[PDB]
Amino acid sequence: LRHNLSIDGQPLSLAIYAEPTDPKALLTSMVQASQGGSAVLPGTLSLYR
Amino acid sequence: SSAIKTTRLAEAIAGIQLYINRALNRIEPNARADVSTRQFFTDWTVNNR
Repeated sequence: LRHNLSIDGQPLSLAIYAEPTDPKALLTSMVQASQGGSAVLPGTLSLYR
Repeated sequence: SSAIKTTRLAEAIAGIQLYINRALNRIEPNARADVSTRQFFTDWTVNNR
């Protein structure tokens, strides 16, 4: 009587389902980087044409 | 528990019936046995519900 059950202890009020929050999806993206050139070496002038 | 729900008048019915039973069953001391011999208490078999 105190816990509001039946004669055999079965609950008189149906327990709520408590539907979960459920998982979510994941995402990824691209990443870039930048660089410069190398020092220009003075070409040793040959004799050819 | 908090699951049970009732009304003010129903709670008053419960309390008054319990008090009448306490007075009639001679467990509460200094009961007014002179008052307890009226028609209603004689017909308490059909007046308890």
